[PDB]
Amino acid sequence: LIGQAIAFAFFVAFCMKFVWPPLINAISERQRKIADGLNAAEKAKA
Amino acid sequence: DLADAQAQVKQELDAAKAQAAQLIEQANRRAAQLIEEARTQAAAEGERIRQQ
Repeated sequence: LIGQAIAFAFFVAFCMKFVWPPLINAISERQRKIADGLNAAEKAKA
Repeated sequence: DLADAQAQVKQELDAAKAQAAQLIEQANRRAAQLIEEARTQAAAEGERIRQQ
C-alpha cells in the first residue's frame, strides 16, 4: 500500500522534470515547416 | 530568383526612362522645326500680299 503511493508521487516528479525538453523539441520542427511557406510567399512576390 | 527579379525591375525602369527621354526630345524637336517652317512660309505669304 505504501509502494502504491510512492509510485504515484514519484512518477509525476519525473514527468515534471522532463516537461521543458519535449516542448522545446516540438517547436524546433515547426521552423522547418515555416521555411516552405516563406519560399512560397517569395515566389508569389516574384 | 527574387534577387534576379529585382535586378530585372531596375533593368526595365532604366530603359523606360531612356525611351521616355527619346520620345520627348523627338516631339520637342519636331514641333520647333514645324513652327520654324510655318512662319517662314507665312512670311512668303505676307510679302506677296504687300506686292499685291
